[PDB]
Amino acid sequence: LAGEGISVNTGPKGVINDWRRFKQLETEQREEQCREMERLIKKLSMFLQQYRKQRMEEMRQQLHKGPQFKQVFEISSGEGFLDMIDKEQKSIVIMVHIYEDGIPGTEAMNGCMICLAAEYPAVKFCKVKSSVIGASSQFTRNALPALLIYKGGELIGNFVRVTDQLGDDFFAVDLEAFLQEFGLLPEKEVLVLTSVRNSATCHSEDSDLEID
Amino acid sequence: ALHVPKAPGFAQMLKEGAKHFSGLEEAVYRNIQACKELAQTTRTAYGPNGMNKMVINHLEKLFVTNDAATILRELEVQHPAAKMIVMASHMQEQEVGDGTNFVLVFAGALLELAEELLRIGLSVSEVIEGYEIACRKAHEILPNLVCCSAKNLRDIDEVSSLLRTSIMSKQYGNEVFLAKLIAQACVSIFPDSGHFNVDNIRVCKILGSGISSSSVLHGMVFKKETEGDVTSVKDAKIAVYSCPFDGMITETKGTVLIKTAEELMNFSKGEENLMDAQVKAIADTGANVVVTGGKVADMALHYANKYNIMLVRLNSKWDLRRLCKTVGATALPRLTPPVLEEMGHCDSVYLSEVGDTQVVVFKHEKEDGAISTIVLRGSTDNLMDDIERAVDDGVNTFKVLTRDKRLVPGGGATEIELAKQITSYGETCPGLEQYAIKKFAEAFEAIPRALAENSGVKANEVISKLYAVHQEGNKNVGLDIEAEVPAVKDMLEAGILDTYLGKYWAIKLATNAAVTVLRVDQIIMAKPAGGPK
Amino acid sequence: MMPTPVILLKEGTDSSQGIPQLVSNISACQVIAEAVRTTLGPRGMDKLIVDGRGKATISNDGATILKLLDVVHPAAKTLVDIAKSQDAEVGDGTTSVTLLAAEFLKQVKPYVEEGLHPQIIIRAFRTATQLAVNKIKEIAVTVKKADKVEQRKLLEKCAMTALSSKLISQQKAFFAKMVVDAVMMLDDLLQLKMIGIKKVQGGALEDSQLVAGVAFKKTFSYAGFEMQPKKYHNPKIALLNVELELKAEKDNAEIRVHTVEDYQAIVDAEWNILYDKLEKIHHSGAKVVLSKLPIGDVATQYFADRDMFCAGRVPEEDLKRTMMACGGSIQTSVNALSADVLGRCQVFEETQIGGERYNFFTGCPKAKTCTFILRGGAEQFMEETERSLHDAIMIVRRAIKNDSVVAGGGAIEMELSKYLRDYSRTIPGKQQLLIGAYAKALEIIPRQLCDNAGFDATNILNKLRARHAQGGTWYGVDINNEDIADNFEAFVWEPAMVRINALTAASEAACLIVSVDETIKNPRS
Amino acid sequence: EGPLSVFGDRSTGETIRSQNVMAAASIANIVKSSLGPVGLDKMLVDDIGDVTITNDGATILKLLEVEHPAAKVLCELADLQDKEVGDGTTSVVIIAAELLKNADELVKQKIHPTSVISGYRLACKEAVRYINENLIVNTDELGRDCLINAAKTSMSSKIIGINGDFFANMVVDAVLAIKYTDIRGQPRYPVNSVNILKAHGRSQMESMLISGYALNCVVGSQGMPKRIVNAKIACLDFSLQKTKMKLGVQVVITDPEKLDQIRQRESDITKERIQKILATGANVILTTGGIDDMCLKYFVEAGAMAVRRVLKRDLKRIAKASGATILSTLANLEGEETFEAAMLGQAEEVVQERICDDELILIKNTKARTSASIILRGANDFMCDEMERSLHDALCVVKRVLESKSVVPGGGAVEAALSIYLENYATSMGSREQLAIAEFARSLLVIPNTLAVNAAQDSTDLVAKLRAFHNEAQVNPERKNLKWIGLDLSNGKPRDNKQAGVFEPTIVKVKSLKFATEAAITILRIDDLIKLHPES
Ligand SMILES: Nc1ncnc2c1ncn2[C@@H]1O[C@H](COP(=O)(O)OP(=O)(O)O)[C@@H](O)[C@H]1O
Ligand SMILES: Nc1ncnc2c1ncn2[C@@H]1O[C@H](COP(=O)(O)OP(=O)(O)O)[C@@H](O)[C@H]1O
Ligand SMILES: Nc1ncnc2c1ncn2[C@@H]1O[C@H](COP(=O)(O)OP(=O)(O)O)[C@@H](O)[C@H]1O
Ligand SMILES: [Mg+2]
Ligand SMILES: [Mg+2]
Ligand SMILES: [Mg+2]
Repeated sequence: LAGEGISVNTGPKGVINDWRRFKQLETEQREEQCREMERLIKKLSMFLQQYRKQRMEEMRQQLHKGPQFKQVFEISSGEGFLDMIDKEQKSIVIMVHIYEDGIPGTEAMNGCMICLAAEYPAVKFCKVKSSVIGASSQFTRNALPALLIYKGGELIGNFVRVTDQLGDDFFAVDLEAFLQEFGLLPEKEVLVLTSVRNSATCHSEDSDLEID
Repeated sequence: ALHVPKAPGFAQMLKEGAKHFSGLEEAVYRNIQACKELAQTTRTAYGPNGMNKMVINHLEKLFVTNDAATILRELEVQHPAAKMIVMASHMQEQEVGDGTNFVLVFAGALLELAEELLRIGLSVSEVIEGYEIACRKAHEILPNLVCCSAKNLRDIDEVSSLLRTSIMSKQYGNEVFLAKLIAQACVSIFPDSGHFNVDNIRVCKILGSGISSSSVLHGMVFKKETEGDVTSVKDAKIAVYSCPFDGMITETKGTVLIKTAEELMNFSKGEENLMDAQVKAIADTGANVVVTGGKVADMALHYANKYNIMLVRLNSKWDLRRLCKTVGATALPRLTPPVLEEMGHCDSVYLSEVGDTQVVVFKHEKEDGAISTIVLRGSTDNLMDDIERAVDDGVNTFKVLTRDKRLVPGGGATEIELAKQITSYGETCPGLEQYAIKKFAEAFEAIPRALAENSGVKANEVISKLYAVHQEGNKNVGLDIEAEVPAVKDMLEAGILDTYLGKYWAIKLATNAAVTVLRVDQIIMAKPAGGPK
Repeated sequence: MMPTPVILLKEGTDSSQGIPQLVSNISACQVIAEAVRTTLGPRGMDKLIVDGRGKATISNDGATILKLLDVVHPAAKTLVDIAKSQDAEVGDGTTSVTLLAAEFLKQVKPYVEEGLHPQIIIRAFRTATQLAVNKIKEIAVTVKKADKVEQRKLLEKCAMTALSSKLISQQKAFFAKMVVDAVMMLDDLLQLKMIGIKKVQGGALEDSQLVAGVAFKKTFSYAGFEMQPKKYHNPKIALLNVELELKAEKDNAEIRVHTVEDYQAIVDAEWNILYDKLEKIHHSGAKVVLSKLPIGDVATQYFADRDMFCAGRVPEEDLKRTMMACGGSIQTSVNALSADVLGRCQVFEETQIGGERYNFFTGCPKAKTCTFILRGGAEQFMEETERSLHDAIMIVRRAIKNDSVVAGGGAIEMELSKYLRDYSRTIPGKQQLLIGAYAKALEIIPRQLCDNAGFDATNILNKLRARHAQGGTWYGVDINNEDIADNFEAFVWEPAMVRINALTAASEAACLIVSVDETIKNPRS
Repeated sequence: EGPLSVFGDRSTGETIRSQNVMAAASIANIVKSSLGPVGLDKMLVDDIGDVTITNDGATILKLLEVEHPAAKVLCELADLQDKEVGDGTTSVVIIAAELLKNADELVKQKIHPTSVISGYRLACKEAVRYINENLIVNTDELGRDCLINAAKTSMSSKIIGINGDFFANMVVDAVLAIKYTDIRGQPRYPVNSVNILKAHGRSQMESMLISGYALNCVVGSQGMPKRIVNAKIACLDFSLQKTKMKLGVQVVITDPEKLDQIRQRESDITKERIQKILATGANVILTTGGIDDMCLKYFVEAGAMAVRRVLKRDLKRIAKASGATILSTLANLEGEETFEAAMLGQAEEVVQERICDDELILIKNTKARTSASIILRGANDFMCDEMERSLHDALCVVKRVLESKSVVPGGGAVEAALSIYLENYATSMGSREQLAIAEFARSLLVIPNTLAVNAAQDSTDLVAKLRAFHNEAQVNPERKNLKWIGLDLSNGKPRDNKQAGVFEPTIVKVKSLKFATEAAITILRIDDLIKLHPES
């Protein structure tokens, strides 16, 4: 065992294509690994006072009005999550819900997001199972109900165990008030019921022009 | 044919983690068992021969004591019926101060005998009616069992003798010395006006020299130091200020607007001159001790040191109020010099070191004052905590004596007499409630039984002796602790007396808790879910 | 134990009750006492404890070793608590309290095993401890002369006895003389903060010195500091609490000007404010300037130009010691720097001490403070030297409080054991066994000394018992001569209250441990 | 890992010595609550729901799973006492652990272990010598009552204790039945020849003592008679089955006419043997081997009981009791096959007795010898097994008393006497041995202490009073009657145990001291331990 100063010549050069072959795959994998690591472990290791307006907010929150009521976006691929959070304009807030089927504390959250989506069309409420993301065993077993919030490509919401501060009977009013306490929900805008639609496309206007 | 389905109706509509208990066996008997278990846990710490228990709470903090209320509050009891009994015990602690273990033992015995009565055929309503009748009879009988009265509370010896019994159950080895300390502390307090304030007795725990070195100080002791250079005043002239010892500032927003060079040069000089003028104005009133509830400015501290003024800073407003009460000053809100009626006075203020902790002492020469403090020594923090709990029990006993001066014989004499009289009354009563009345009478035996068991003798022989002696008519006779053989003696000569009001309230609360537990027929528990606190 | 569907306490609650629980408590106390057993007497050893971070600590001090152990046993924590209590009240004998408490528990363990009621044992302990304390008070030797030389010799002997178990025991006479000289300067309260203790690497132990004044390390000199002279033959010291820098006049100060002349005036006004403070300090006549607040580079150059000395960011305790040594005051304002508020020392000098610069204030005749400069080869060397000096200082201060002494080496304990056996021979017999066990347990310290020194403990204890029975109060273990000797003549002196507090704390701990019958451990949150 | 470089853990000095004492103390503390008349049983769940309720020290420690080598020494010490004495199993474990515990304290006091071992050896020899000179009572001067009293002490602390008035007479009469003398004319009592059969059902007071032998077997065929008025027992050690030629013999047929006759002989060989056996008048045929169906018919037609698959040890006891002879083969010295009447055992009755839905053979009133068997009736199987274990101890105790005719007072009388004597005698041997012998004297007091603590009484006062009474006996020549003073656990006061009838065989105490001392010596001899890591 001598001549340790090899100064290898072309072996790594001659296998550069095969080396990049799995280096790019590893980079792609650790992309989502680092995106998820920002959530795992760190938080897994651990009579106006009576809301007079809560009831009335509940009744006029039942203002679906338009076509149907839609549903939260369901993500079935981790790469789908990564290339939807990476894309899309960063001006508006992205909220993500983590869940596992059967566990209590999920249907109420989904209903709250469904009701809130109508209130704030700007927000991008979506849900995804913890299984597809690649969550850790502890996070899957006892940290599933969490409201992941992203804005500007970086985390803005640091919420896990939402049932701890919301219970299991929380309504959309409760979630809206709780989020507005931390100033994360975009402010509401005045809206009116269009007939159905007006615009078709935007291009060269070629408007009216009276000429001699 | 391999599984039993849930019955249609409420059983299927129940939630996931919820639990439903209904009927006698599923609910009432189980509640009785839980309460009996709680009483069993607390039983061994009853009487002078009670044993301390090392209890460690969820915060990994160690409690060693025989106070039933403290033990219960340091245990996260889960069963709702035992929770109710603990609530009754805590209510007894709040109302009187002593008798929590009596409440718990009596409730356990009553519930056990109620379970027996339900088993032999009686109904819940009959048992509850019988216990209510027997409780009314016991409250009727109790005034006739009073043996003597306090008859004086300004005396030291008599108050010490009265308070010895209360603090003999806790710290049995050395009760005379603690009785003397608490008697002196309470006699200094409790002026000619009949009102007595329990909070006026303060306890300072300084470690190192054994509890026999504890003493009583007519004043207060603060585990702090003096900001200034002066550390001793012999003719104290405390001038309490609730404001920080600094020049006041605007509340909205203040900015120093400088427009010329001369203002910039003279600003600091003018501010310092104003501070010096204020401090000298304070000092010109003869004040030599200044107590402030806020921060101390550097320039203010320097000018106070220039005029030989002692500075003491109190962080908590409660300490400031207590010092004002014990000195005779008014908490000023500004740095204005104190007027004569607001002028605080004390016999001596100095900085002293006890053990290895520096303390500031506000000492009164006279054996009088609004507030008196007990300096507790010891070789362990837990030992001093137990001495403090005993002091609290003694002070609460003194307060009860101020409220009501009647006393009944202790050591199971009162319980045996009550049991005998209630049993005699229950024979005369026809109907089915006589069984409940007799069981209520028998439930009183758990007190002498607990005392005999803890003292290390045969409970049956002691109880038989007590029944015999009370049968001749000596109603002031209880078991003798200082004996290796089951024996009894008269409690009046021995001075083993407990407050009548404590017995009255304890019996009432124990009976109410037992009856309320019995009234429950169905339990619908919800999923525990979270609940961090 | 049938399982209830709804259990009483929370899940995982641990409860051990009865005689086995108390026996376990006694065994735990024995285990704790074993960890400090060999650190007793002139032949004791040191223990090295490594924390999680890897910072090792080396100590012969029982209280320090017990604190550095992460004891979680509820019954065993009482021994650590009483060791800390003895350290606080007395400062010496922290090993003796634990040894005595564990020996009491070991002696009464067999009687507990056979079903003896613990209250009887507790009463016997109380009686024996009261009798022993009274005996110590009665037979303690005191001198009704208050002679200066005799008192100084007594203090020196007590300090030597206190120090003769640590690594500075070779220089115990030297360090005891230094400690006594340091303590006698403190005025009335004997505050520990008035005795500075500095540690510098390099140098033999004999190079350690006591300065009759104050000394502290150089504190971040600015530019132009090296042009300041470093020796003064009668300096006047201006103890200050002032920031001498060019800074904003106030945090919330805003300057609004609308003329260039006003701008120049404002700049010159700031400069004039700083120079006014500096000129007042200079005209006060002082030659050494010390400030709790920082002193800027401009002020440093100003003082260098006047052949003066400056030092900023001096620690507050160092300024207080300088005040006590020199006799001035810490002026937060330089507006009235009269002669009476200026400290005076005979010689101020900055010298090199083992690779560091230290400012020395010596020659103070009215000094009420001092400063220990400890030299050693390692950080833990100086730490242990400081701990030993602290023990000696506490002993000497308490001896100033009262000059009652008893001979060491276990002689006092042998006399106490003889007295307690004599008493126990004249009582009914239920108390007799327990008081005899107490007397036997009192023999642990001489036996431990013999074991650590490597003698045969049994023969030495037999000789001691025979001597005490036949007469002779102060006969204890003689470590050098492999035998026994009159420890009073051998100047093995310790204050009697040390043994008083040791016995009191050990008895209280033993009674508290015995009085416990049940242990409940709630699950951690 | 260090310079020694051995693949395993290591303990040295006071560390290992304390571990051995801790291990020994743990075993003793298990059984300390099962000593004396106020002791209690234990449930031993066997990880599969099997339950064993017992008070015997050997049974408890045999079932327990132990890991420490020092604990295994005491566990095997209990088994040795059971085999060689039969009683005192709990005492020897308690004493040995107490001997080791007190010896360790001296070692911690820098007393050399050799001196402690030398002291223990001296004390044990003198304790035995003192017992044989001053504490033994000859059973000749007492009579038959001593055997009952010695037995009654054995049932005390057992589940049959309270009924010991009825059980002692049942035990004693059984041992006297199996007695016979051997060469040199020394009577011996082959205890465990008294077959003990367990069968739940009626109360314990209906347990039966059979004046004969009982078999856990039934008749082969339901067509046989189930009672013989005058049994002529024939015991065989071979099987009455179809005759199959041995492995070295082969049957090859070339003439087909010869096949039929050969098949006839495969059954006629056995029939001729059975006809010979029945021709002598045999009524009961007991065999260790099997019996085919056709052979069962021959006994059925003759009206004779035939029991098969009899245990080998049971057959020997029946043959010895009934006078029969075990015949492994029907071959005389003339090369023929014959069965003589001289090889027939005789009994006055053989009954297919039914006991709680199960049936068993009762061979009543065997001739030419006396035999005894015991049928224990209980509430369930759990209590029946414990009755057998308790009864076995009683039979052993009576055996020792009958063989060695000396007894000693019980209830801590011997232990208290030895503690007084040894500690006084310890003041004449050097200086190091004095402490070791005195510790041996004090360590013996654990037995009277353990009896008192079990009854929840003041053990300190009772032992002090017990020692005080014995002290007067050893110093006052005319007050020697106090040697018999022991403990009375019912009333918690000293009592003259010789008058009270609380006795033990002398061999129980003497063998306990020798075994406990050597076991304690073995552990005390160790001061280092190397525990090699397993290869797995
Ligand atoms: N010296 C004594 N002799 C006999 N009984 C006593 C003595 N001192 C107190 N007691 C009894 O002990 C009881 C007090 O028990 P304690 O531990 O204080 O429970 P609680 O705090 O619930 O009152 C009283 O009922 C009193 O009769
Ligand atoms: N020179 C000496 N000769 C004999 N005994 C001594 C000597 N110096 C100290 N001792 C004894 O050693 C005992 C323990 O003191 P030490 O170990 O120095 O402090 P600590 O008790 O705090 O560990 C004291 O009781 C004292 O009597
Ligand atoms: N009736 C009795 N009175 C007093 N002591 C007895 C009585 N019966 C037995 N003992 C004592 O109790 C001790 C314990 O015996 P035991 O534990 O039953 O035997 P083993 O040790 O074989 O289990 C014996 O040494 C015996 O002397
Ligand atoms: Mg009370
Ligand atoms: Mg020391
Ligand atoms: Mg036995």
